[PDB]
Amino acid sequence: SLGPLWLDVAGYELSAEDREILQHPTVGGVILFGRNYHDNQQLLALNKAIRQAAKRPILIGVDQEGGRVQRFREGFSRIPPAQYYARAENGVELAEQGGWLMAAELIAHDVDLSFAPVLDMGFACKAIGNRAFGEDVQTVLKHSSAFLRGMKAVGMATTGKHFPGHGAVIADSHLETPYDERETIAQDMAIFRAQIEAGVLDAMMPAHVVYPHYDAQPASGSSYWLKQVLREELGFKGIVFSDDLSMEGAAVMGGPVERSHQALVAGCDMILICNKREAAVEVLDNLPIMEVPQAEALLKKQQFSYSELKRLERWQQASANMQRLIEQFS
Repeated sequence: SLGPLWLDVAGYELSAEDREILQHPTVGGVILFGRNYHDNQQLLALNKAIRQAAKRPILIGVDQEGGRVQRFREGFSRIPPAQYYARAENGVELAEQGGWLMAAELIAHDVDLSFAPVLDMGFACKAIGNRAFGEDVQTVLKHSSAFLRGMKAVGMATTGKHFPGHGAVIADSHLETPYDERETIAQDMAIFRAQIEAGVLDAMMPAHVVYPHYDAQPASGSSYWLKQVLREELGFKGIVFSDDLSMEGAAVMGGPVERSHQALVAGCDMILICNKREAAVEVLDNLPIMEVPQAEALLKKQQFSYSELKRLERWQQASANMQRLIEQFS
């Protein structure tokens, strides 16, 4: 946890190469993907090996939102798209069950966190779509707050995304980066403001999106968005993640070291390099050695097995209810 860099590994088992890189002090976390997941026991063994190799505490994360974004499916409870909760008569009750269930099952497999929830507003952006909890401020706040309560209940740190709002993003040929040209994104940012003020977000992941009325840089590499707005105007005190620095579609920001430097200078606490071991190594070989002690707040607060979890009536009911919810609106 102590170093700023999150990286990833090639497959189902840790390689000798992986074990060495995990000991580099600049490393703070491992992000897992579908390619790292075969089955429950293999996942437990992988995470055990990551923790053994690291020696010191290290973060293990995954994108596990439900619906279209659920990396670990086989042998896990299926979690619905975030959109479904508000379509039910007891959406707030069910959203809390979804957040609790998703989180509990990750903790049972030795994962610290999921990069969730989505706080984006509306379904019109193809990349977001039914990953959003609703189409208006109240609906998003109501159901995302519930989902957050569920995650917190089992001791999982929360991550709001994609700040300052990905709900209305366009990614055609007008600009070289996905963009939102609205003169005001007040409604979208109001959601983030409300959740920051309620004190329920441990971390934030910014959008790799340009908001040209506001600033030239994608929010994820923007000193305006990540310092002036997120810290000074909104008062956020948690961890700021970068976007995946292995990609920058405009291709104007230089190599991985330059991109990493800009994310840190812009206001990111931790940086992510996915799918590109050679880029991660270049960053490791060149970045100053730094520590992110405040990131220890992201380590999970509970430990239990999947067997133990299943003895809870809470699990029995949540898992059954999530299946019924999926069947209801699919």
